[PDB]
Amino acid sequence: GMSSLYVFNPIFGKWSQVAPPVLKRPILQSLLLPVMDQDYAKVLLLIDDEYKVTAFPATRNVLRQLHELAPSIFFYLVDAEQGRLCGYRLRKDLTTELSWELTIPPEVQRIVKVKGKRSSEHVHSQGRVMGDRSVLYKSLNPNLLAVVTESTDAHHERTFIGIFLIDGVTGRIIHSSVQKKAKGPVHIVHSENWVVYQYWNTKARRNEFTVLELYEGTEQYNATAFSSLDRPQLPQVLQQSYIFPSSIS
Amino acid sequence: MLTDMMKGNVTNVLPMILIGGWINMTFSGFVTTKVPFPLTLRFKPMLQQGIE
Amino acid sequence: LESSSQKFLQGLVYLIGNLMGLALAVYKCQSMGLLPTHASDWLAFIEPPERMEFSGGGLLL
Amino acid sequence: GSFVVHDIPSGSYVVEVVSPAYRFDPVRVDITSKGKMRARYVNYIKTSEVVRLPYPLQMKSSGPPSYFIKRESWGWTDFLM
Amino acid sequence: GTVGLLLEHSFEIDDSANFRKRGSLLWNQQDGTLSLSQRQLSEEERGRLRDVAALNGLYRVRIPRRPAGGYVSSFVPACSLVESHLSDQLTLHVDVAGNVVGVSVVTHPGGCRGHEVEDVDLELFNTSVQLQPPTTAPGPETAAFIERLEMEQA
Ligand SMILES: *[C@@H]1O[C@H](CO)[C@@H](O[C@@H]2O[C@H](CO)[C@@H](O)[C@H](O)[C@H]2NC(C)=O)[C@H](O)[C@H]1NC(C)=O
Ligand SMILES: *[C@@H]1O[C@H](CO)[C@@H](O)[C@H](O)[C@H]1NC(C)=O
Repeated sequence: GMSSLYVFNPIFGKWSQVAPPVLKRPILQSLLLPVMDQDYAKVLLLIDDEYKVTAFPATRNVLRQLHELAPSIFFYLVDAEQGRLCGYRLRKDLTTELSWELTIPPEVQRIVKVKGKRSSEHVHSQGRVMGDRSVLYKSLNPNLLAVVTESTDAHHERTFIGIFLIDGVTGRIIHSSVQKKAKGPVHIVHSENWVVYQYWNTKARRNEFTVLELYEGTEQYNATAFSSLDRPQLPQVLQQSYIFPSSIS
Repeated sequence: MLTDMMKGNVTNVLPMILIGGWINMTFSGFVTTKVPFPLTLRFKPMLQQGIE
Repeated sequence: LESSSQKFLQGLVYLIGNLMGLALAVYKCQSMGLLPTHASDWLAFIEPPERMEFSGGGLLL
Repeated sequence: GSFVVHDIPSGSYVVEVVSPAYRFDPVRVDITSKGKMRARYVNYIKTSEVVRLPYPLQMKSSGPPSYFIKRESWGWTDFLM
Repeated sequence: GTVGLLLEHSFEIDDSANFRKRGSLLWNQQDGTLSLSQRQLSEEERGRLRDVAALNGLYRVRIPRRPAGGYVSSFVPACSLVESHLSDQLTLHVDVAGNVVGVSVVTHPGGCRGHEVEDVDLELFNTSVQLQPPTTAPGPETAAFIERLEMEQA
């Protein structure tokens, strides 16, 4: 359970002389904060087993910056064994608190994928032209998980695959779709707005796709900025299931 | 005389349009320059011919 | 057409005729849509919103 | 050139001879618990259909696939219209 | 038939967890309806919420996982709770097997615009309670495609 950090020059491959900290406690999750140190090293945060947070390089400037920006940092830990999701805040004094918590019962559903959208992507067109000389706004939530769980019932006729669009900050489940009579393995891609998860259909014995597109109203709610705490309008979901005539890897 | 005058009148614009068509075929698929003012979206099909 | 002072008024009539064409131009716009009046033509002007709440993590390590 | 696959339980399975040199058409095979088993053409749409194909799968190839796309190479006759 | 679920709230100056009983949820599994029976806020709770609102704190809700086997919880900006005239909606998400999955609380309208709120406003719990069962996703449409292609062929 003990985790270690190895710092190296990615060009030459040699370990950097900066001794990485010794992660004494087992860790659960890690974050690559976009904040950078003076030497343009992106701050990295680790959450240990005692739910404490260890920064790196964790200098005074780094400590100050992330202590001053603490309440805007949220972790989410997905315990697949218990079917639990937890979301923790970041206190000023480098401590975490139980912000939100959900439990998907492992007795009927086991979490199999927690695919979130890539952090290093951009969206060019915030909205899309719907014709009519009108625009339909995409539901660009940057803190949107796409937790996909399988049915613990392995029967070919009663199996199902659930997909929950749980938020990453407030813990709100935007969508809780459950496709019946389907079985894994499921290969899901999460992008700017849409998600696409391939699966097996036991009833008809055929690999099937299912594209979920998230759209807002004809007019954007909060423009200037997006906050997961300021989205009282549940985004509309567009779904479509396609047939894939082959397997997938 | 009518054919000659019609051809002379035609040769003032038609060569230009034919050169434009030939260029469009020859240089299809590029992005040459960015116009420094925000043109309307409705002008897209003709400004960006050959771009997907 | 400046035979008398009415030319000035005549000029206005000429302008009115031009105005008529301008009116048709508006109709032409309504018939072509080649005018940046709708929100769609403003789509390219929308900068992406900044993220306000940061959330990371995932499956238990 | 023949092939044999062992350890197959009852059900429906799509058999495909994967080969980068020459493609092969997939064929569905329905084997029952009792032992009788049959072959047919796969169809993910309207799966209820049956187009029988002999069981000793004679999956003759259809030549090398077409991974590549030829150059356009438009001529002046294309420029004409 | 009907199951009662506890529902606690918490809001403090230090934004810690001090969940206290607020309302009972009567989830009738047969007809799939949920009804809450909460007590109105008191002066100290209103006062406590005022400093929490003043300090831009959070308002956290918590219910037991089962009708003490666990809890599912969420939070909402209490200042956004108070700037919305205590108008919010809590959605109860369950699974296909009829097990509690999560609780989501959101105000109406969301966010904040610095609107000062008097105490008298906070003597009512404008709370819209909904239950969200997992929505079955639609499968691929084949009948339309086969019939349409049949018409095309003929
Ligand atoms: C609780 O507050 C919400 C938000 O103010 C109320 O919802 C409004 O209802 C009116 C009609 O009564 C609509 O015109 C508004 O658009 C609604 N606002 C929304 C949805 O944000 C709601 O009626 C209040 N009461 C209850 C019991 O839910
Ligand atoms: C978005 O919400 C904030 C409050 O969270 C508000 O101040 C702002 O005016 C809203 N709209 C935009 C476009 O930022």
